[PDB]
Amino acid sequence: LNAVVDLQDRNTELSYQLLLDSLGDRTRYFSMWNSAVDSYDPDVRIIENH
Amino acid sequence: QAAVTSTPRAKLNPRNWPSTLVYQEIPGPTTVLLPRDALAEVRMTNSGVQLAG
Repeated sequence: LNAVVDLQDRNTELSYQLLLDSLGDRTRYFSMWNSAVDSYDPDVRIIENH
Repeated sequence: QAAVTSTPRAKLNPRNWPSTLVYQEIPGPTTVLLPRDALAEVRMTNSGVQLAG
């Protein structure tokens, strides 16, 4: 009797992404879990043309 | 031996034996432990609880 009742609307991927941020730093890379956070260059989205 | 064991009959090799004289296998009563609660799972399911396992 399977005990994993998973719904069609919950999001167990986004939840885990959010959970790690509140559990740690999400800045330093961890190779094992392949947890390099997806990010962009701060000064290439908001290009500051000095 | 025959007196001691054989069933007294009026006819050697009867064509059919009465229920009384035939060895009957009588097992003990079989007890079953019902796993679920009939009413409880109805109350929980109607609530919104989603049972499993």
